[PDB]
Amino acid sequence: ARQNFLGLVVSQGKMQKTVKVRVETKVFNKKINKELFHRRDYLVHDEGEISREGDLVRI
Amino acid sequence: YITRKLTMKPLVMKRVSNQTGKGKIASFYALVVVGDKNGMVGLGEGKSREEMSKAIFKAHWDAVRNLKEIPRYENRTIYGDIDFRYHGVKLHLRSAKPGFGLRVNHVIFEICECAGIKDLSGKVYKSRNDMNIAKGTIEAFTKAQKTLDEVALGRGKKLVDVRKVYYS
Amino acid sequence: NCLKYSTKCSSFHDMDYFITKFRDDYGITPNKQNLTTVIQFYSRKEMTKQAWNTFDTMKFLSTKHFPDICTYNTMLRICEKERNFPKALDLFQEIQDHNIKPTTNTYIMMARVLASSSSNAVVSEGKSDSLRLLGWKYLHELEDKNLYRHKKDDLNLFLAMMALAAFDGDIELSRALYYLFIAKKYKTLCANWKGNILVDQDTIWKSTLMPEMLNYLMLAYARFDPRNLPVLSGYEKGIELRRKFLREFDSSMRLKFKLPFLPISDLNSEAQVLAESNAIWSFNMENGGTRNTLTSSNEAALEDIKKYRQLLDSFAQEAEDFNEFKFKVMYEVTKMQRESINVNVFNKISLHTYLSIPINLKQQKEFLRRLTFFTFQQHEFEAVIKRLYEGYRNNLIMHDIWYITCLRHKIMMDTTLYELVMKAAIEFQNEDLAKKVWNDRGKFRTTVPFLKMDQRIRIAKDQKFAHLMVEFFTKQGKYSDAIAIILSSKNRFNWTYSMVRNLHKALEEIEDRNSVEILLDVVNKK
Amino acid sequence: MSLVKLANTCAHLQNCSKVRVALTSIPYTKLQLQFAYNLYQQGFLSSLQKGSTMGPDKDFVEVTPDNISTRRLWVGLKYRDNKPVLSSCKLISKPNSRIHLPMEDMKKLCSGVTIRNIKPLQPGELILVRAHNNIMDINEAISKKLDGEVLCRVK
Amino acid sequence: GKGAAKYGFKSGVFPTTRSILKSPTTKQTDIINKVKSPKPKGVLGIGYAKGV
Amino acid sequence: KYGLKIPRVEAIVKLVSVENSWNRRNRVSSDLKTMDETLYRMFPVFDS
Amino acid sequence: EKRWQTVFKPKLDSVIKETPFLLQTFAVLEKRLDFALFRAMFASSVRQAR
RNA sequence: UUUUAUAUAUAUAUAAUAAGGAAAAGUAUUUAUAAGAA
Repeated sequence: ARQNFLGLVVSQGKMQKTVKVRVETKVFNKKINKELFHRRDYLVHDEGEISREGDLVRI
Repeated sequence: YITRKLTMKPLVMKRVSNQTGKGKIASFYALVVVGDKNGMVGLGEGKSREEMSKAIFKAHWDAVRNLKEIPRYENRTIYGDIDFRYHGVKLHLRSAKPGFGLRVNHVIFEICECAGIKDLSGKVYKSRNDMNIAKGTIEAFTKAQKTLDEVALGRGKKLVDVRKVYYS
Repeated sequence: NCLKYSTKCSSFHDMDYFITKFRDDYGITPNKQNLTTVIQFYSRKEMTKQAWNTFDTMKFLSTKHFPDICTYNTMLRICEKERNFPKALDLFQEIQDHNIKPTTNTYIMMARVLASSSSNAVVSEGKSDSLRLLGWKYLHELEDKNLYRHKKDDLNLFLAMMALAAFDGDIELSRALYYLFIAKKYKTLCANWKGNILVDQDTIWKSTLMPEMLNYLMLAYARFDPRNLPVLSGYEKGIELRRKFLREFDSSMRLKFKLPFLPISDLNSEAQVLAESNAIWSFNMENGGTRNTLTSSNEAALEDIKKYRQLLDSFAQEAEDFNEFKFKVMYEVTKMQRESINVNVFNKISLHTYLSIPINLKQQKEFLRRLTFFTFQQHEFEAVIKRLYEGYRNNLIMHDIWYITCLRHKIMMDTTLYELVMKAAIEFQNEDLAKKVWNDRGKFRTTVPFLKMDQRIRIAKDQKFAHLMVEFFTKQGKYSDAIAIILSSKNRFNWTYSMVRNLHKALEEIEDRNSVEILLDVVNKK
Repeated sequence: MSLVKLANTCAHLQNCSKVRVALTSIPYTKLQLQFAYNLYQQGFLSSLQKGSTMGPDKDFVEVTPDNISTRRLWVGLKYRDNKPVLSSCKLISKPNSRIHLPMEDMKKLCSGVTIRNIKPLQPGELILVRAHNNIMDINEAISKKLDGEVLCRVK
Repeated sequence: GKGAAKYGFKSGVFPTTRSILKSPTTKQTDIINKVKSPKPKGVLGIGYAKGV
Repeated sequence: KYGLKIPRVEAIVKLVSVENSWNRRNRVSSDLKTMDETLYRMFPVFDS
Repeated sequence: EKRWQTVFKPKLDSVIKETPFLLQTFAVLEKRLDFALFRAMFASSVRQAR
């Protein structure tokens, strides 16, 4: 299906109809032998401007 | 019993000096292991000034004196892994399948051969002194090893329960 | 008190009613004593796991609820019943650790636990002699100090000693203990009997004969090995105890009431062992001689045949239907057996030990004579009663009447007895006996006693019999038929490697890699 | 459920064994209670009792938020033949690196393979696995086909 | 040689086996049921919410 | 019956088949018989 | 020697006295044809069997 | 411990009393495998 992620809005209103969403995933680091999280910031489309910083959203 | 059954193998043979005012005095240190190959082993040490033969002689008697029974699993290996620290040597020793060789450090090889430990795989970390390796080897063999029977009785359980389940 | 009586009647519903009643309506929860009684309940119903859970809770809840020496004695009894000696030893260590004070019962129960655990190499983990030795040591530690005694403990002590005597195959000690116990019981009862001795001789002997002592003596007989050496022989305290008891038995025999013990300190041959086994069994069956059932005459046979002819042919018409006529015959035979001979000493357990004596001693003739004289097959009895039903409603008839008469001497063949006879066939390598027994077991499956049991018990017993057949065909060397029995019932029975270890070994000796592979796949498909 | 509290408990039992104390205490939490019960059922601990910080409870006490702060679980330690039954106790899953194994890798661990640099099960050893907030022996966890986090190793 | 152990100790690749029917058939009801079942929206969701 | 292994029994059957054929054609020679009898007497004889 | 090293099987096979497990070090050679001839007493040497 | 008894002001100090005892025979595959020397 279409890729779906759960994230947290970080920047909103700096842009027009666009927000930044912090997305966290789980990955196994063999080198340190740890299931650690990795972060990335997605530029995401907000239409209707219904997004505010600190919202938990699905992208 | 003692001569016919026990086997002696020298482990360490060396010259140690004690430089006195007049000159360098040199004596002979010998460390030996005596084991019947059937679950009894001991270590001995000797120090002699005039000839190494006397050092090995006293070492043989001392090894005979400290001869002790050694726990053994199936009369071929250690009961479980032994991780032991002795005065700077780190011995990690693992029991092994029947037919597995003595894939260990040489000093441990003679000790196991004397004591009847057929099967073992181990590594020596930190310092690798043969003296300390041998001493720590015997100590970890006797202190750091517990028989399955003894463990079960201490836990008040039958051997059938404590024995591991087979998985594949 | 409620829980006490409920235990004595073994009423689970009454336990639930009383406990729930108190908790619901009275705010009363069981204390340490009531929880100990609950543990005794669970032990009575053979529910060991619940008893251990209750014991754990007694420790957990509070120090008032914390177990004391009485609960520890009960738990030691549970260990005995489960033949769990490591846990019994660990418990004894706990009583010492928690500073709880042992009593006489603690030592006696530990001795009994060790004696029972030493029965087989399998249950003893290969330390049987050591366990019997340790039980004796615990009895010595008892003998050292006064502790707290109980009126019953003395009896148990004797039993405990006999246990250690019985499982070690010490015939002479078992004989000495049996004689001393029976003599003291008889003299105590006769000295303290209100009525005249003669008239109440039946009641006196019925009180005197404790079936547990008989069973332990016959177990001592069955484990006879001439090359065996008693564990109690080695020690100085042990040899002194043996010497004292044997001297007392000897003196008592040298000095009314009589027992048929042969006039010898020890039995050195199998034949004498069989003779004494028959002697003591016959004495017990006769209530010590009060009942003269076992002795017979052709006069008695003919007269009893006539009497039961009259009785049965009269009762036949009266019954409404064949089922009711069976019920009447059942009631008659059952009550007849009890009046004939003591019920307690004559049962499945003592009979099992008695028939086990020759099997261990390796005499076929004595075993078959005993089996025929003291056993009857259910289906044969039912066929005989059907035959007599058709005979009366509408020498073989004399034979059937004599059969229903001789039922007073017999007990039905249960599954366990059939398995014992199968073991006899294995030991003696008699193919005819094996064929007879697995024919009779197949017939017995049809009779109502088998179908009365629960399906899991039926399947477990059938699995046991299949395993016994596999062992027989293995030892006879007919490997193909053993593999056939395993393969045919693979789904119905769970076959474990513990069952087929003998077969796997004996196949690997000849290197039948095909048969080994198929058998191992059956076992380990899992 | 803190692995920190469980680690503190493990070190406390080790220290209590080394100095040969018969009775000691641990925090009264369900993780600690399940841990103590699993150690006790396997014979490592002599007994479990309820209590307070001062000591074991004389009479039964209900557990409420009022007294929860001072509640403690008193474990009695076993010493047999001048040796400690609970000789050593370790945490396999550290709070940093937590080890959640599927059933196949638990079978591998029980069968002698080293998975995620975990030294496999030893004969006289005990390994505990938490699955869906229940602690249980690794063998039982495999028996119930339950995926879980491997927690600790008491030998 | 090590990686081959992952695939049954097989060195070399066959071309990936093709599918005669590229899409599920009508008679294969289960795929239709999953396809025409209610679409979940939430923490684990697949479509835009009602007002979004 | 004879305390032997199955593969040894099968090998015995095959070898006795070959022996039967050779005896039928008398392909065995006096030297071969002498060697057979010599070697047979150098080893212990199996008992059933 | 460099051929024996390749032929050498580090994993051996075994089916109260002690099993001599490590005498099977050279059991891999026993299936070679020339060794079979020598063991069958069909040759006075392995080279003669060759 | 618990239950009651006296006395004193539902409670307190004293005295007595305690229900937890059961017996039975027979019922392998163990797995992966890490050596140092000068």
